Amino acid sequence: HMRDEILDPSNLVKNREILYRLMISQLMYDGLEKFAMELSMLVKADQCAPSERLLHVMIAGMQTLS
Amino acid sequence: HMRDEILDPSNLVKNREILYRLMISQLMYDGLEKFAMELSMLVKADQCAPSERLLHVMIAGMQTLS
Ligand code: NA
Ligand code: NA
Ligand code: NA
Ligand code: NA
Ligand code: NA
Ligand code: NA
Ligand code: NA
Ligand code: NA
Repeated sequence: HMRDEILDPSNLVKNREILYRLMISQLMYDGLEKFAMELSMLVKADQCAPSERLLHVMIAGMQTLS
Repeated sequence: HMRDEILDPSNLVKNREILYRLMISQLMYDGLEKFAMELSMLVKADQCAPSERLLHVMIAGMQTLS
């Protein structure tokens, strides 16, 4: 489950896989199904559920980096 | 410039606009130009430059939220 995912900041390959799943989940949540499915097929992503987790992660991340 | 953007966590509409620009920039950086341009046209996004800022924001955000 995406909710239980614990990051290793040094595994850039795994982190890019996680980012694309978060992007597919965000697109699904916002109703852009065809776009989300086309992206999933191109990057061979694992199954994603609709979620706006990426929006909340972005808000926390930008604050931490500022 | 995306590099100078300062967040208001309470402006969810502006934050979703920022997220989609970060997503378009990430897709461009990773070489997925057609996908990035189709997304930009659907959401009427402001001009984006290729950048992997979203990946670094995600890594910081997930750590802060954990
Ligand atoms: Na990781
Ligand atoms: Na690892
Ligand atoms: Na949203
Ligand atoms: Na998400
Ligand atoms: Na803002
Ligand atoms: Na504001
Ligand atoms: Na990247
Ligand atoms: Na980006």
